[PDB]
Amino acid sequence: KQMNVNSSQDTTFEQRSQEKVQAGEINESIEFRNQITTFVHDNPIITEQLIGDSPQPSGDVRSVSDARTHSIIDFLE
Amino acid sequence: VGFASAGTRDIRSSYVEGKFIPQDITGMSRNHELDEQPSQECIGERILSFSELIKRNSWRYVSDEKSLIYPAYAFDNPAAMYTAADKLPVWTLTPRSGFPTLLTSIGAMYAFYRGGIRLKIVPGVADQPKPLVEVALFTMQDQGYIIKANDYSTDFCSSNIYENFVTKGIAEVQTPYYSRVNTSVVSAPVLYNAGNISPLMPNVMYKITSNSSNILLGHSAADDFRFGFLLGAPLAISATALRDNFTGSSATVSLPTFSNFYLS
Amino acid sequence: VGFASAGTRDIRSSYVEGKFIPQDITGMSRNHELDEQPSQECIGERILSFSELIKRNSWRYVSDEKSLIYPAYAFDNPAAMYTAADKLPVWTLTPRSGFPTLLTSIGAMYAFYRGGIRLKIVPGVADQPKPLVEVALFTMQDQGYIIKANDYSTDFCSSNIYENFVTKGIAEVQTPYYSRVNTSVVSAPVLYNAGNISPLMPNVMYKITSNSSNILLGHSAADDFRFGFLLGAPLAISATALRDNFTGSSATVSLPTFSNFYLS
Amino acid sequence: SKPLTTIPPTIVVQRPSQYFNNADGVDQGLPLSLKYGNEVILKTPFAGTSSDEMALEYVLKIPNYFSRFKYSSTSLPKQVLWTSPVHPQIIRNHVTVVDAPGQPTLLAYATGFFKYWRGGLVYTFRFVKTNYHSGRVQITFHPFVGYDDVMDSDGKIVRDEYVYRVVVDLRDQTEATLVVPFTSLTPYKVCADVFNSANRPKYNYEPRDFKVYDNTTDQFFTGTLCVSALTPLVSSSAVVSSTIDVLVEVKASDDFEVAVPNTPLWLPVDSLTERP
Amino acid sequence: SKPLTTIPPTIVVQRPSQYFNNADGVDQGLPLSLKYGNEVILKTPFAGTSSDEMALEYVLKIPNYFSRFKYSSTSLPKQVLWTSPVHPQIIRNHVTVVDAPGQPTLLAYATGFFKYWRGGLVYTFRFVKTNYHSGRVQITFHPFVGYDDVMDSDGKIVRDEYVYRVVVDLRDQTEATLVVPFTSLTPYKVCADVFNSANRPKYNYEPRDFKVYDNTTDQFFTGTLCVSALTPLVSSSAVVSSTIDVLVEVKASDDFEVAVPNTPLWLPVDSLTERP
Amino acid sequence: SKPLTTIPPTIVVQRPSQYFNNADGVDQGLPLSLKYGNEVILKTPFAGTSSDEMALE
Amino acid sequence: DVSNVITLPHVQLDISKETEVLLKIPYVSPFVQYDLVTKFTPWAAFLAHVYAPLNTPSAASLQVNVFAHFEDIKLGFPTSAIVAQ
Repeated sequence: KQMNVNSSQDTTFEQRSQEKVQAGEINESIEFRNQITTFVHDNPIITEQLIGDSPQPSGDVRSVSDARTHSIIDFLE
Repeated sequence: VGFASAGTRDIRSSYVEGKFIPQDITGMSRNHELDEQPSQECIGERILSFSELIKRNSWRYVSDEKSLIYPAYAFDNPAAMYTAADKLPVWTLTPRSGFPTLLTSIGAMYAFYRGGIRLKIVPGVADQPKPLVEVALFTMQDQGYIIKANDYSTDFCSSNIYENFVTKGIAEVQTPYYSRVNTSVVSAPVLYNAGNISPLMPNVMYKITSNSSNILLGHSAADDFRFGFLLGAPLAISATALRDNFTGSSATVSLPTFSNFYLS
Repeated sequence: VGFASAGTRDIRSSYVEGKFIPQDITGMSRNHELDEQPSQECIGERILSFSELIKRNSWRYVSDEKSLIYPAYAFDNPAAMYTAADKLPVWTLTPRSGFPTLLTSIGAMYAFYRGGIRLKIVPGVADQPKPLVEVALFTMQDQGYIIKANDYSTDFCSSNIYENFVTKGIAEVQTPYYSRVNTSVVSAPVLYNAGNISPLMPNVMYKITSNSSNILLGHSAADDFRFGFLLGAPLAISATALRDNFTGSSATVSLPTFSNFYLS
Repeated sequence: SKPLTTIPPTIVVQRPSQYFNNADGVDQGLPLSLKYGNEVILKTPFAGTSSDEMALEYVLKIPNYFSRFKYSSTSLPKQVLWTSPVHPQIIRNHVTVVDAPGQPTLLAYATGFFKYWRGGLVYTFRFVKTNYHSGRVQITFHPFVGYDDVMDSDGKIVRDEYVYRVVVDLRDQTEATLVVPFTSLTPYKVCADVFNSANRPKYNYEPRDFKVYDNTTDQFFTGTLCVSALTPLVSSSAVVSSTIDVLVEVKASDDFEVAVPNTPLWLPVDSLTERP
Repeated sequence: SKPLTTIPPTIVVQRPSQYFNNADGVDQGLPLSLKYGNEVILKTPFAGTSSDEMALEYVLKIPNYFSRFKYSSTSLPKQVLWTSPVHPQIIRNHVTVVDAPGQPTLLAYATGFFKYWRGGLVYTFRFVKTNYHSGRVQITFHPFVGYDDVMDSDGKIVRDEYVYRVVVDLRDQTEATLVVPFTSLTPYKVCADVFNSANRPKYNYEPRDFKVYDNTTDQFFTGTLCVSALTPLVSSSAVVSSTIDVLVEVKASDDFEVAVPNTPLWLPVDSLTERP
Repeated sequence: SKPLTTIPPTIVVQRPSQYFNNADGVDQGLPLSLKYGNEVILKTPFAGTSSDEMALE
Repeated sequence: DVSNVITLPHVQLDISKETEVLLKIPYVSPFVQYDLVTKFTPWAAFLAHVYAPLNTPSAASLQVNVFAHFEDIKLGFPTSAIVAQ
């Protein structure tokens, strides 16, 4: 997942690995996190992009970006 | 691979990238596998990219000015009107920068471009006493990016090329990208205030001068030109249908072609 | 390196020679470090010296004489007048040797030069029966280093070149430095008595003859030409402002450009 | 020294514009840049991709939605639900104007720059249904026959034992994709232009109708692709609609090829309105 | 012997002046010297230097005095003392005539031969004071803002916590130099020409005013450089002047670059007088 | 740099159609194909034979 | 015509099969970054069109929800300019 997913987990067979659950349900589903939000999907999903997708090259922004970086901590300092 | 599925499987990028491979109805992929014999025996060439087609020149505009300012990187196409009402011409075309060419017709499928272009000029008259044609890079910031008769008499020290309509017959020019950005916008909007400084197109135009009362301008992509971000079919009409005259009015639409230009 | 100092530190030569290196306001020199991507992606070339620009030709003067004596190495620019008074043309230019070119405009920033120059000639009329143009080295000691119609009928055995306005269309000449000194003076003063023997410029002029009633002369630096001792900005006016007509009188200033010349 | 030349003569060919119409060769134009050899690099990636978006292999493989049909509890066994001639000049309707020629799809526009075509075409059928609709449909390819001839007078498909066929069971399944291979007596077909429905000197151009495969139509297409019902689409009317929509998309296969680029079939315009 | 030629034909291109507008290529002119290949050597040193005085790296790095301002016991905390748009078309006033366009500095004249520019600009502030004047001033760079927007209605600087800033303590110190890096959404900016203050067909050209950074001005500059007082400049009036002059010079940084040489912005003249 | 040319002149022969009547030589025609060098292969066999049906023999 | 939407970079949602669908688009524009000060020009637009109508036995409606986030983020330069409304 090139969806800059912080974590991803196909949970389709999760119910089959609970000790006190017998013959657990096989349920197509997937859970993934993006920063502070976790999406818990209860069916298949499709993840699409441009054909031959390539993020904007870093060199393109030198005309405006600062060589120094700025985070929240940097601003407070 | 399987003809059917429960849920979407034929995804736009997966097919083009070769990750999704549909099965032939006959079950034998050999039936849709490339065969090179046909092109080698019947055609004599094999075109693989529109990159090849846009390098072919086509006619864009006819000027009746001896000295003209022309919007080099403007790729717009004509406005069209249709009617089936009695005695009215069926189709009418109203150009802004010119009529469609391979460059602008292929370009209409994309959002962006980058790189240089080429210009070709056919003279209405090859005047022996004053046979030269000058094509100059025009950069005045004040000029709108539109076609206009030359009224400037102070554009000294410009980049100029000279061609001779009598000793050669057709003027040939190559224009560098000369852009303030690395990605230009196909048929970007041109405005009243605008002038010649918008970042959406190279800030460069042509100033064409000769002693021929009329000239026919054409263009094509230079060797470093490219279109990018495919959008789809552009709004279009059947070229052959432009001969329609079923309303009783004779067809009056006429594209800029050498035969239309050279003979009256 | 330190933003401030007690006493002068940013010294003219030290900075240009790289001995004084000012600090970027951001503290990261990378922010003003050369990036080659822009020129490679957007422009297609990268100009590094005015030496390159002066090798490009530009128009200098229009002659209405069929045979003319012309001051080859005279790099002076026109005298200008300005007024905002009602009904008077806002700007007026009065040339001596010609109007500004890349050669004379770049040259006006320097005190000296050395090396040869090139001449280009566009004919007002390419006369089929008498199509030749002769450009001859002119050395009479008596001639003032100024523009003058040719009245000489005794300048035998000169160095001559011939170009054909009908088979080619533009005359092209290269002039050697041929100087009595190794350092010439840009726009050296020419006097009444003077003649053609001053050491401040090559003692050589052009004698141009053709059967065209008018010709357009242009020039550029030859490959061994150089300007030296930078002085600064020369006295100058806005070229675009020459179109000014706010006084109610229509602008009458006109620089020698191909379009101005070829059409009336 | 100034010796007499000893170089022998060369025969020359005077030319106003060599390679004017070619994709290749060496252009002789005069450059407007200060550096004669000015040239910008080939940027990769560009416009978001590392792919070559100008290649026919890219452009012709983009999906073209071009048609739709219905399937319901009312459809009868062997009833033809939809047909389409197999070729690339697949068109759509202009919305603001009622001209006969219409608007080309990407596939028709792009292939329209060439007079000849050959190769396989990929078709995708998207059945918009629920898991509670149930029915079987068959997708058949009929080379060398127009659409009036795949059906009898009752709209029922005929001679289906003779053709390549895919029997699609629809319960949980919702999509079917297949490649229809090129089937032709000539290595290349013609990309169909509009035809004159009037008599010269009158001109009234309209799109060609492939109801029959004969010598007046066979130079443009290879035959007909057809979808017919094997059973009605059944379902409980208490909970689901009895009729569904089926969408169809077409695109080029790996061997698709176009040739003889010349006068394009389609002309791009910035706007299209009714003339008052 | 006199055999028939066997050399094949060559296609030719007729040309009046190949490379006329190029810095390079091979000139075809006829030389006036007796020796066809006449050429003078490249003299080094020449005119007193071994440096290349024609290189942009030399010409654009020469200092350009272009502005001055005051700082006094009267200046208030946060008061903007001076501002300048960051770009190279820095002009001066013609002394003998009152035209609006004015006289270019070396930097404006030289870059005026090109339509595009990019790169860092170096600014040097020379505070003409004694060691008995004392005050703190701050030099700030405000990309994407014109001069009316760096100040509030009281002439006080606003939002200075957000910008690169140099706090200069002035006691013994007299000079400050810094590089303002190129900050732009487009790799190149346009070298500003004068603009028409009248309505066509009337023309009255004047220099552009960068009071605001918006779509009518942002293609020419990157923003505003500003000097504001943090404290008044204090000193004993018994011995020193209470107000001082501050001089400003500008020149190109190492990465400065110009492109697209064409019609120059400035035209050199041998004299400029009022027309009677 | 932009040096003066040092290539010596070449005498030329103006010709409307070189090799017009010859079976050989090099044709100077302008091709109508998109690829300048368009050419179809020599098909063998052709029309039912591997023989050269154009040969006088 | 939805046919001109299908030729664009896109993803399709079948409400009976997929629960959600995602489309990632890289930054592409003549400007190397989006101008927060003058707002001159949004680099893209995401659109959702009906491909096949909501089909139910009686009139009905559904909410189509959108979640979005940025990635491959590149920041500009420190300035006092206001992020325009």
